[PDB]
Amino acid sequence: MYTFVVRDENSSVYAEVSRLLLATGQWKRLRKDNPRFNLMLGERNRLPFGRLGHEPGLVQLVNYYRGADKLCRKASLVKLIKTSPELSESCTWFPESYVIYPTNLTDEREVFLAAYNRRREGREGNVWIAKSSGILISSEASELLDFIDEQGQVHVIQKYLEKPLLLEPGHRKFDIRSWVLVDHLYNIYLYREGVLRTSSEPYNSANFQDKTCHLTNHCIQKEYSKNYGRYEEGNEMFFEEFNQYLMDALNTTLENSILLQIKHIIRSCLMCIEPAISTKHLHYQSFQLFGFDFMVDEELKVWLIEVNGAPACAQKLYAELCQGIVDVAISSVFPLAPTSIFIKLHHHH
Amino acid sequence: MRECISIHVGQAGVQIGNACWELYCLEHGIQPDGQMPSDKTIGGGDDSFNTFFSETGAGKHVPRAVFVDLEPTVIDEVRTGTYRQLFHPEQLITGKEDAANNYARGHYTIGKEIIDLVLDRIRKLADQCTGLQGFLVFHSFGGGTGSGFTSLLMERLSVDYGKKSKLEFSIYPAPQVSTAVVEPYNSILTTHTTLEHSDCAFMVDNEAIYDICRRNLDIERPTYTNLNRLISQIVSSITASLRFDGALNVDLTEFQTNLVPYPRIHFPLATYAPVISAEKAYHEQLSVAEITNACFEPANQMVKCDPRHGKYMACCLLYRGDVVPKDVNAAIATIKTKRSIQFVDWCPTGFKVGINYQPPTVVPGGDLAKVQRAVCMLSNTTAIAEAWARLDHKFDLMYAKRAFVHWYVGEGMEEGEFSEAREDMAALEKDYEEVGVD
Amino acid sequence: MREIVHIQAGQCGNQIGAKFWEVISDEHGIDPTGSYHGDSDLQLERINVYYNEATGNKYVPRAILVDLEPGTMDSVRSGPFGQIFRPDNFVFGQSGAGNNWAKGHYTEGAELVDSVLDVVRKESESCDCLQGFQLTHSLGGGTGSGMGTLLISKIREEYPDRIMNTFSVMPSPKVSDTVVEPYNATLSVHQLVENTDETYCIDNEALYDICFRTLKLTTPTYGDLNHLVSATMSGVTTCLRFPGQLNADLRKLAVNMVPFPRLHFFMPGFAPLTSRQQYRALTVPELTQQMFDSKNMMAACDPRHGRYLTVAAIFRGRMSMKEVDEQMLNVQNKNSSYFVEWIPNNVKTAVCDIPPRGLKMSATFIGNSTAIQELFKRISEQFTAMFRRKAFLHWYTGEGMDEMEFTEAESNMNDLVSEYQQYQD
Amino acid sequence: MEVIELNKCTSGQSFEVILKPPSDPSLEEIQKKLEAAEERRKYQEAELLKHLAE
Ligand SMILES: Nc1nc2c(ncn2[C@@H]2O[C@H](COP(=O)(O)OP(=O)(O)OP(=O)(O)O)[C@@H](O)[C@H]2O)c(=O)[nH]1
Ligand SMILES: Nc1ncnc2c1ncn2[C@@H]1O[C@H](COP(=O)(O)OP(=O)(O)CP(=O)(O)O)[C@@H](O)[C@H]1O
Ligand SMILES: Nc1nc2c(ncn2[C@@H]2O[C@H](COP(=O)(O)OP(=O)(O)O)[C@@H](O)[C@H]2O)c(=O)[nH]1
Ligand SMILES: CS(=O)(=O)N1CCN(Cc2ccco2)CC1
Ligand SMILES: [Ca+2]
Ligand SMILES: [Ca+2]
Ligand SMILES: [Ca+2]
Ligand SMILES: [Mg+2]
Ligand SMILES: [Mg+2]
Ligand SMILES: [Mg+2]
Repeated sequence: MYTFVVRDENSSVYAEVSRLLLATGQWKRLRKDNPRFNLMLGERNRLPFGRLGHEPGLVQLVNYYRGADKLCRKASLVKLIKTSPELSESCTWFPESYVIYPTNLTDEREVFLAAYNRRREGREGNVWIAKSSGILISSEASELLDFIDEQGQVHVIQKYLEKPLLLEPGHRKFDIRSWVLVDHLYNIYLYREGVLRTSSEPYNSANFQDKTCHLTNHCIQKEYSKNYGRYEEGNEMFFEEFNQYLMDALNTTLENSILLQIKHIIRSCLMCIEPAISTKHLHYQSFQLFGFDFMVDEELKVWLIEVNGAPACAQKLYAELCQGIVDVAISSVFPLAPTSIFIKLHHHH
Repeated sequence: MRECISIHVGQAGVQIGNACWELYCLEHGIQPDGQMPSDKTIGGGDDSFNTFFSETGAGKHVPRAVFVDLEPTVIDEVRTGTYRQLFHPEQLITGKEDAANNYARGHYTIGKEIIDLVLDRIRKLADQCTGLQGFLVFHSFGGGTGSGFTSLLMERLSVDYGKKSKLEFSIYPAPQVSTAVVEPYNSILTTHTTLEHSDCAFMVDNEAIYDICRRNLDIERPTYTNLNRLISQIVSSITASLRFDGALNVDLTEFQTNLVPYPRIHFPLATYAPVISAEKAYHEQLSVAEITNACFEPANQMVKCDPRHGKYMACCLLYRGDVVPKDVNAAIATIKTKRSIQFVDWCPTGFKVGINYQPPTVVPGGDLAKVQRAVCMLSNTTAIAEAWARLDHKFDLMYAKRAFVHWYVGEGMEEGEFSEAREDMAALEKDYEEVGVD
Repeated sequence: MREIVHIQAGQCGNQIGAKFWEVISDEHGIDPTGSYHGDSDLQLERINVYYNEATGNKYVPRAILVDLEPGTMDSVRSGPFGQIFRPDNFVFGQSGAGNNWAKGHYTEGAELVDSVLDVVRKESESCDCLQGFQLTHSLGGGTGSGMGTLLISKIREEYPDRIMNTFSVMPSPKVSDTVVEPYNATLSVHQLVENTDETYCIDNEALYDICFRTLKLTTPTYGDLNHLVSATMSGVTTCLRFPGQLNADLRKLAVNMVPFPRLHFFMPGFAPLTSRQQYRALTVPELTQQMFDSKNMMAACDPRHGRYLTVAAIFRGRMSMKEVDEQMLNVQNKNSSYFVEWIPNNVKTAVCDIPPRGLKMSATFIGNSTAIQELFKRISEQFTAMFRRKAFLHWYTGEGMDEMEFTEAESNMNDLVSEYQQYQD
Repeated sequence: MEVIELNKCTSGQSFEVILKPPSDPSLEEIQKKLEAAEERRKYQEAELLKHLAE
């Protein structure tokens, strides 16, 4: 009989994972403060990694890689790409970004303005975006820096994709969410199912004020947009439909024009930090589900927007994925008495 | 030459001490009777081995040690063991009844009635020293004498020997070989009252030694003998610089300077490699790089914890055997490119290297196999504070219900000394976090 | 040299004490005359914990025999190892106690207690370093119950910093001598709560059920009940009588088992327990599954009705110490909802190389469980069913007692039950 | 990668490599504490005896 504890009640993912575990009859949940556990569904912030792997007889497993925040933080991600030779500052799949500390607190204010005055001088598109861990889109550098000083937390300004790939009909923006699971062996598995969180408003490049056609967030489209649910159900187009579209319209497949780059980007990021977060020779073991967000330009080039370390899942895919998390992440470490739903990304450990 | 007095307190301290002086003698060519053939100066001399061994006119090399236990059954083994002839009886101090795993009993009730006797015996060793450096104190955290009496001793030593240094070898409680439920209480109590009196302390977690013994030596259920012969190999590596010719860590003062830039943060992490089973058919000898790289694997750290997710304040490599500086730097360069080594901004990113050409001595019939070269890394990581976190957690669980507190109050200790000690650890954990995280 | 002084009082005390001394005398190689004839140095390593060494290499148990009538002790003197006890340690009267707690504690007993302490003091003065005492007695009778607690109160006065340990036979209506046993048990339990550091609660119904159901004895007897108590007493004391690390000391066992002063009442257990398919070897997994089985416990309480504050397990024999750790961890990890989460690692395991007589290996269980409150409720309930009608009180008031005292003992134990209740949640 | 302070002797050598530069209670007070706790033990035992006297 395997045992587990739950330290994140707000997790829709591992809530269903806990539902499936008990459904097997071979798992038993414990109070969130019981140290004798096989598996910890730990909290988001301040997970006590230092108390793991010190229970004699109990092999202990947790669903969070200690140190992955370096990859799942706006300012941390940028700092990781500009400093890691494996990614290099010349990384071609990550928008030109800079870390900007508000003036009420290193900081890349001057480095950002240099590349700005260059673009503004070369007649080139000089639209940028500012965000943090409240977003502002503007073409003038004065409005971006003034917006961060009004706050009190670190911000990041990166190039805004002026030429996104729009779905027809609708002339609308979108972003692709791919779920990636890394197990204790550090095998990289890509869930065969993705989701396109699409905008129901025609993309308008001459007005970055109305952030309804530029931001594809599932909450902003369902709160500030007026065409929500028009084309696809809940502004969520799955890989089956999006693939058929790329064929009829563009005469290519989601595999060739987009997925190859997505799998290349997922490999480069995770293989990069492997020496820092791997639990190969650790007294405890780690796995973690990641949520990658990508953009696509009219040239069918993929760009990395951010990585989410505690992502939620599309309503239509909670069963398949959660059952998959148990097969490859939990049963592979605590077996029970296909056609895998994942795409292994082999690499040189 | 400046002498070093070693003090062994409680069962753990005594047994570990007994296993180190066995190794010291084997290393310096001293026999069980105290004779030393290679020592060509009879009855004196200021050699490097003299920092740990005094000499008699008859040629006996006597350890500059004192063994103190509130119960005689453990020190009685020393009096009749292989090395019974090394010590004279004044060095072996024993009481009648122990502290019963009660910090307050060792510190107050029983400690008060024997502290003046220990000091007197230590004074006799001091009077033999022309230039005393300090003391090395071996004790356990969880034991009642090892915790309660050691803190009382450390207080008086700071009073009677002000300008002297004191280093600790401390055994961290591990349930797999622990015989007490209240060891978290004792560990935190003794850290609170000792913190301002210890200049540098090496914490060995029994959990780490225990699993090294099961993994590397294929011992299914390790005994204290197994645990101690391994601990004395590491301790020998840390104390070698004091007992042999050299220019690094030559005296006790240099440990604080090289390893402790801030007083409260004086708990360096120790890693050791290679540990090979003597029962093995025959092992392929590891290289300088291979054993250096092994210093960054948690599996051979004296306390399990992830230095990758901390920050270094000082790193020190101690090699024994066939090692030349060129090979060491060749390995460091390689490891810097493949490992996560993050120092603090106010420290140099470097390593102080010491090499001793004599390879590790192995006790005949022991568990370890003879190797051509071995290294012991002393690094001051913020990651070692994970051990504080683990310990403080268990404290909070029991103290929140006042469990077992009545045993301590019954010995004269006030309940507020618990919260007073726990608040100190709260400050210790915060210090590590201020230094390690961004 | 950590000496323990033994005291057995009353009919039950002396009959169980005698068998105890009969069982461990065999383990340490001592014959009925006190001559050692063992084959292992481990038998003598800690022999002086319970035995004194006289002239001629004779070993005399450090035990004092007490009672208010001569009958039971006359038998011990005639029993198998009766000749091995020190003649001067037989202290007895002639009146008896009539199963009356007040007679053993206030009238008949007071007349004889001073001469018992004269013997205890004489045994203590000869100890290099006395740990504490252990008393064997029943709580339902008059001497072991009334005078027994009286002795403890006076021992704690003359040795206030020594450990007081008792094996207490709790009364049960199913295995009863008289109807006043709940009266005598309630009065003693208050003295024990106040003046002992460890008390092994042995319920006579548990002993009965184990002989009838498990051992398959068609008609149990006190003699059969005392066999179990002997084996259990031998087991719970293995830590003291042989070389070891855990609970090898009276005070150390208290420090590890008693998180709160008043909650020092233990449930003992023993394994194996087999009827006569007796030669079958017992595997470590089996040995552990039984030791934790309620049917192998002798407090007649259900552990799954409370929670374990602490536990002390002792495995005897030549076995896989690695396989023991595995099974002990499997028990705690497969049923971790019956251990308190605010005492980490509250289960300690000890090993002994010497097995009990006639067994390749065995395990003894010592549990500090909040479930023991079920025992104190049985006694309390039976007490109130009589005291509410003041039934049988005249036996006691005739010895100078007032009803107020009964009302206090009743309140004192209901408090004890409430104390156990706040820690079960 | 710089080597500094190389010291060589017959039984070994030691050096330093820099990859990168940076960016009590008196005797009186102890005796009182030892006697303070002893005073709280005497008190606790007197109450025990006082109790046993009643
Ligand atoms: N590594 C190692 N640990 C030991 C050894 N002996 C005891 N310990 C540990 O020390 C802790 C108990 O403290 P002890 O040193 O035995 O107790 P003490 O200092 O003698 O004080 P008392 O309570 O009076 O016995 C337990 O966690 C043991 O695991 C030993 O020889 N080697
Ligand atoms: N450089 C850029 N170019 C184009 N669009 C961008 C962009 N940066 C952000 N966006 C838009 O912002 C949205 C994502 O914002 P972001 O992910 O930074 O905030 P967030 O992290 O709170 C949402 P999530 O739930 O995916 O984490 C996407 O829909 C994308 O269209
Ligand atoms: N297990 C066991 N219990 C006994 C024995 N003799 C008496 N008892 C129990 O002890 C209680 C009677 O006390 P008893 O010892 O006879 O009175 P005392 O001689 O005045 O102390 C009753 O509850 C009996 O069940 C015995 O030999 N074995
Ligand atoms: C011989 S008897 O008089 O029939 N008998 C009556 C019950 N009593 C108590 C008892 C029952 C089982 C064991 O002990 C023992 C003596
Ligand atoms: Ca000399
Ligand atoms: Ca000082
Ligand atoms: Ca009379
Ligand atoms: Mg986000
Ligand atoms: Mg001890
Ligand atoms: Mg009777």
